[PDB]
Amino acid sequence: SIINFEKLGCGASIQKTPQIQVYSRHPPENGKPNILNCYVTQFHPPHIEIQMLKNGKKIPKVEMSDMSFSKDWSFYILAHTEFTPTETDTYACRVKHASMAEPKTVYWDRDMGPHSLRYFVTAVSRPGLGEPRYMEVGYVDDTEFVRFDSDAENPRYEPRARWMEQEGPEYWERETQKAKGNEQSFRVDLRTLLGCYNQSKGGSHTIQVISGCEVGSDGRLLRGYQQYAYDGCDYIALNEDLKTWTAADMAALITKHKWEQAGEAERLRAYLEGTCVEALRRYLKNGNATLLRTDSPKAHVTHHSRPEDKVTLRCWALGFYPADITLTWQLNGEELIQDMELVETRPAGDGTFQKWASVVVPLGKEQYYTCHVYHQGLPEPLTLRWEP
Repeated sequence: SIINFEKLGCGASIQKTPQIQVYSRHPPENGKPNILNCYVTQFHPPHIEIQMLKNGKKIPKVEMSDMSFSKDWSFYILAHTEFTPTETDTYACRVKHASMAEPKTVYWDRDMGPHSLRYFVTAVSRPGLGEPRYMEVGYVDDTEFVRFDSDAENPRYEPRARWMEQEGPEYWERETQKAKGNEQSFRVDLRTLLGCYNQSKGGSHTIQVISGCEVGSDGRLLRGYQQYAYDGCDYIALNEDLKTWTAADMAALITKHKWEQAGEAERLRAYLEGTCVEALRRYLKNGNATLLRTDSPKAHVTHHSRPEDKVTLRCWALGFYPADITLTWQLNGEELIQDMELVETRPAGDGTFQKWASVVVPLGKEQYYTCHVYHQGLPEPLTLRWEP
């Protein structure tokens, strides 16, 4: 259960460039259906235009995941489309974003315990296009389990996990009405932050919040979060003592003063130690059948013939959950950490993740190199080599 926010009340009177990966869900085999993914990350502002292209032409039915953001405030989103790869068809992803002067086109290259309850809140103004878009997204660990999205005629909280369907109507009604009240606070804060930052009246701006708690197996609060950002930059945050505020900016000092006088840190500490812990306990219980499950990576090495007497070995980890993983290459028992190439871990689109790490090695020396895969789901680390 998310907190009821208090207005920031800053008083009366920033671009990040997207990173893009294009890759298939399953290893491509010509003639057999697959999914092509376009994973776009690390961008701010959240407005973005993603097209997928086949032989230079816009692909019609392209699915878009809901947009999320990470702890560094940057947004991410997965686009995908059904496709059957052929030997000669070219695919690409084209991304248009205010950080870039021209659209970016990225071509598909066949060589491709404690628990936490956190709410990720986004409010984005859209002047001349409608009311601000407001979203509340709840996660137990990294599992999204509830979502409120204002961009609907009769918006309301919806379960994003089957185990939340147990909750009765009184729960959904309470959460929905609280979200609609929260939406109003952020609408007002968006208006007043314009003046506090001496900004023009016609641009889109964003408020982001991370709010929640991390709780140990003994049921004691390990960490509480109440962090705000404006236009992708830190604004104010509750300190680990749950008593004082860090204001990252001159504008936020006005909020800090008001919240001190109003005792907002004590209201937060009570929510965190009370409602937040109790809700997490409740959600962990109903989600017990699925929330603790892990999927171990399946790994294999591919071989790619490079210029002259060098080859690339690529160590793949597929189908794993959660996303945290480590891949290393070894020669003679030493880790080649500085000569590897890696990709950022990326969703397959079915709930599991992919990653690979490659090293360039002398032709004929491939058997001297070992890839190592470290994941919490494995009994012990995987060790593998290239096999013709």
